[PDB]
Amino acid sequence: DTRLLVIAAPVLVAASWALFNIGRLAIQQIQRL
Amino acid sequence: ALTKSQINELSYLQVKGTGLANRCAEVVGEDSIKPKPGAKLVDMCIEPKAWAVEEEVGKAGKTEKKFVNSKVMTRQTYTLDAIEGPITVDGGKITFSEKEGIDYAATTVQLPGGERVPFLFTVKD
Amino acid sequence: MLTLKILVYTTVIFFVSLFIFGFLSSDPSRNPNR
Amino acid sequence: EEKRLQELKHCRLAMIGVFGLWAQAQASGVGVTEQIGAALTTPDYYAKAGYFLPEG
Amino acid sequence: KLPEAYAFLNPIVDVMPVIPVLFFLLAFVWQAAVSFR
Amino acid sequence: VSLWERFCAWITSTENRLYIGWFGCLMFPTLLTATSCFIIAFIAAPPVDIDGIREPVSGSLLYGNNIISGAVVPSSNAIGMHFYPIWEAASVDEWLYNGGPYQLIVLHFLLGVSAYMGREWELSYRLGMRPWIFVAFSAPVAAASAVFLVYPIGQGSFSDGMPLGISGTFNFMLVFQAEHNILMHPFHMAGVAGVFGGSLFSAMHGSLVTSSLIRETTENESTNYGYKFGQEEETYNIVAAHGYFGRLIFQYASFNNSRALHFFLALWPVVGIWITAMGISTMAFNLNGFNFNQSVVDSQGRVINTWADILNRANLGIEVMHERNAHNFPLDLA
Amino acid sequence: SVFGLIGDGTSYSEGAAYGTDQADKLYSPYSVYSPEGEKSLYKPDSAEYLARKKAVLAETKNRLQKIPGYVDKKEWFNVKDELTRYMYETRGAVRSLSSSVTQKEKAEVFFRALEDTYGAATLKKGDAVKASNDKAIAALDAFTATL
Amino acid sequence: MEALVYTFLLIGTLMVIFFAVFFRETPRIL
Amino acid sequence: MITALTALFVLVSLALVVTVPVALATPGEWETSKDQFNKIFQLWVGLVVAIATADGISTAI
Amino acid sequence: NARFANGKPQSIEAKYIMRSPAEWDRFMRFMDRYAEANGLGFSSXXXXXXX
Ligand code: CLA
Ligand SMILES: CC(=O)O[C@H]1CC(C)(C)C(=C=C/C(C)=C/C=C/C(C)=C/C=C/C=C(C)/C=C/C=C(\C)C(=O)C[C@@]23O[C@]2(C)C[C@@H](O)CC3(C)C)[C@](C)(O)C1
Ligand SMILES: CC1=C(C#C/C(C)=C/C=C/C(C)=C/C=C/C=C(C)/C=C/C=C(C)\C=C\[C@@]23O[C@]2(C)C[C@@H](O)CC3(C)C)C(C)(C)C[C@H](O)C1
Ligand code: OEX
Ligand SMILES: [Fe+2]
Repeated sequence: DTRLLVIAAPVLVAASWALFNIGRLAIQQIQRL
Repeated sequence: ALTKSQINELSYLQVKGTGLANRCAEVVGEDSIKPKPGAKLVDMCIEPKAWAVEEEVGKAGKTEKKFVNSKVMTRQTYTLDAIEGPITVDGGKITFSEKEGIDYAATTVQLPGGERVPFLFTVKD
Repeated sequence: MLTLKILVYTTVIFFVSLFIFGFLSSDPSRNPNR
Repeated sequence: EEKRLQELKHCRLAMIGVFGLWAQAQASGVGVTEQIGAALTTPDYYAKAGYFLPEG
Repeated sequence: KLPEAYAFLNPIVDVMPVIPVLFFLLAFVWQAAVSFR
Repeated sequence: VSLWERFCAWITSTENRLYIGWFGCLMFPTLLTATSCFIIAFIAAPPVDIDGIREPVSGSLLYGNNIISGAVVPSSNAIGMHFYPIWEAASVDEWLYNGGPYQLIVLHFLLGVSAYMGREWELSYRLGMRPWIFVAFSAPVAAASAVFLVYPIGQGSFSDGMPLGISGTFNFMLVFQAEHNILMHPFHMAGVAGVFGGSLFSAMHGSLVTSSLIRETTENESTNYGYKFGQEEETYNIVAAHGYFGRLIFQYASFNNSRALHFFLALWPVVGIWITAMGISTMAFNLNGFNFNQSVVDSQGRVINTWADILNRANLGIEVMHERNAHNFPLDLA
Repeated sequence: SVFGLIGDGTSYSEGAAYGTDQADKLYSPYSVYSPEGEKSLYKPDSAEYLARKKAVLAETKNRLQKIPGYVDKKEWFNVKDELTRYMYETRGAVRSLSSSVTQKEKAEVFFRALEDTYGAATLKKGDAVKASNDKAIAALDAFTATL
Repeated sequence: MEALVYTFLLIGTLMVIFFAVFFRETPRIL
Repeated sequence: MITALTALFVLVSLALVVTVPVALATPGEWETSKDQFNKIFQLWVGLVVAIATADGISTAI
Repeated sequence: NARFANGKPQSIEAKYIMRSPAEWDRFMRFMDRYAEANGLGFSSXXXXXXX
């Protein structure tokens, strides 16, 4: 099993998920974006 | 154009652009050498300092052949360098017998009248 | 061909010095507002 | 009052100057014109050979 | 190759150049969140 | 009022017939020495070796050329990048042999056209109009300086610049197809989408305005006389052109704003030609377009050919022919 | 009637997949971003390449003897050329042949004395070239004996 | 003898441009 | 031990990259929670120091 | 010359008495408007609107 490619894609996911939720979190928070 | 001694005292970068690199070195003094069977000539610099091309000329009433002093269109690519050949004496007289070196310089020399005359300035064989 | 080298260099630093002292000549004031 | 101020400002400036000149005359055994007039020269081992192009 | 301790984190290192592009993408996300005032 | 007061007021005078301005102190004597050498070199210049192989190429009209086959050649390969003015020849016989008047015209085209940029600005500052027209003229300056300077800079010699003639530019395009493959370069694909779409939208915006024109003229008079110069009423109907063109494609696309529209006319050619001018000039530094040769391979291993392979079979045809004796060595690095 | 070779990256791979360690099959490359194994087999570096390295130092001393012959016949380019032309191999020899810290120090003294020759050759000072050469060759003949 | 015809037409266009800039019909506001 | 310390170091920094600008862009939640982020910022650099010693010792062992 | 690597490139004193006098003589005209007039800072966004 290529555990690299099985690690490289979630770390794409976990990076793209992370900063985007700072969008989503501060909108459910509603505060001065 | 000075002697070969203080041309060799210059680094490459400070000759580079001066136009020194066509200039044959100069000799000071009058002496004899008396070559030996086994010697040769090694750094045969040959620079033409004037060109002349045969033509038909106009003058007082009659047309004939002579040579015009003419000018070079190639910038500085006209001299020969580092030609060597084994020197020999057979009948008391010295022979050169060229073998190697830069033995051609592809110049082109423009006539008065617009005509370009390309030639090879050779020492070959 | 040094005389051409002078004359071309007369006229280059001529027109360039005009340009230099044009925008030093209060070119922001050359203005249809004031 | 300008002159006494201009005298004093050069008094404070020249003292550092003499300390400069006294230190450069120790750091090199030559004078000023053999230093400043040496750093404007294209030193001989860097300077190009000359102008050997013919007019023909 | 990373040093032998840090060789476990090779795919996490493999994403780390891309991230400065992805800030510039939030700058258009954050306008769409604010609905392009 | 000094002598310099009666001068700067005259240079920046808007009442002149042709504006001089302070860039015109550069622009006029630099462009007048580039036109004048061009008229003389296109008519009377003696032939020049581009390749430095001592085979001169006849560019002028007086030596048996057409208007299309005639050109002003680039400099000699032997010169290279070297600044080769008149005074660094030993004679004007020799200056004109080696391709001297290319550098005289090119270096004065590109100073004068750069100074034609500032003058488009300087007057737009003098007339109080919004100052960004010269930024649209930046796209031809980008394009010309990439072709006459940067592609000579990247390839090492001014002989690689585009020659100044109609058949000469075609030689420049073909050789730059072979070594470089510009057709498979997306920075070239973007600006041909700026020239197709540029002349697309010029035909569109011209046909939507001239369709929706308001009735002033008669049948027996040109319709251009329905617009007097300096009106206050719009000479056409925006609502009928927009109502036409919205039914032509979409309601929500094909938008309302006649002011945001002319920005889109200003963007799309100029942004396109910025990209090709960076397309030519990255490939000045030999970063070529897409090489898809022998990419499609079957199970056995044999190369299956694509349309890219006959494309790069053209480039082999132009590669083995361009400057065919200047090459002594197998690869074309220079 | 196909089932073409799907080869996701985790699936089967013949010729076209780049699975970065799959088709290598326990040969275990250096990193996953490179095809070759690391350095374990088929080149013992301690084998006889040291003929060539000691031969560099043998012909190093001979060219360094050529230097004061070309300062008298004042040929400054030849001092700068013969100090690069064959001498290019000497740094790749001496650094690869120095093992302990004592040899590295006698390397360091040799290289500074070698660089002060080329600096003095650039400055065109004949007595400083000959002096730094004596500092150089004696630093070579020290370093050769420390083996 | 066609280089006459070439330079007559090239200078021919250069003349027409000179009259087109400096002897143009001016537009008036009126 | 280095790999475990940098694994904790990445997971702390995930919470920092998320929760800090959410608490900065909130006009209330900084002055109240500043002593919760001070504890984690001081812990974060104090983990950089404790991981630089680890490479420092365990290279020149 | 021609890659002699000159400063503002130049191979004679004769062009030094061309650089300096053609800068200066189109400089002294500039001085004849702007001599004997100093100071007067303005603190605006590019006014400098004095005459
Ligand atoms: C369908 C075919 C097609 C199309 C539409 C294009 C389209 C284009 N190609 Mg092209 N190309 C093609 C096929 C095609 N290509 C093929 C098959 C090849 C291989 C043979 C190439 C090879 C090729 C090359 C080598 C280059 C292009 C370039 C270009 C661009 C043109 C840039 C231009 O002239 O304007 C830009 C405008 C100018 C350069 C003019 C500047 C004007 C100056 C500023 C003022 C001039 C004033 C004048 C002197 C006097 C005024 C007159 C006055 C007196 C009245 C454009 C995107 C060029 C490019 O990318 O742009 C640099 C380029 O270099 N192509
Ligand atoms: C009746 C009677 O008494 O008559 C009098 C009355 C009265 C009023 C006294 C008068 C007077 C006074 C006179 C004549 C006064 C003269 C004053 C004078 C001569 C004052 C020089 C200062 C020089 C300085 C400060 C230089 C600093 C220089 C410094 C700090 C440097 O940097 C120097 C140098 O080394 C550096 C360190 C590095 C070097 O690499 C190169 C340099 C060059 C840069 C009169 C009217 O004239 C005559
Ligand atoms: C020229 C000449 C010759 C000569 C000569 C002569 C006579 C030369 C004389 C030179 C002379 C008379 C040089 C004085 C210097 C005073 C200095 C440098 C500094 C004060 C310096 C400082 C830094 C001030 C410091 C303090 O700020 C600090 C640090 C603390 C503050 O709280 C208080 C103050 C402000 C005080 C020779 C020798 C014959 C050789 C040649 O042939 C011809
Ligand atoms: O000149 Mn025009 O073509 Ca661009 O590659 Mn190199 O150089 Mn030449 O050869 Mn190939
Ligand atoms: Fe319009």
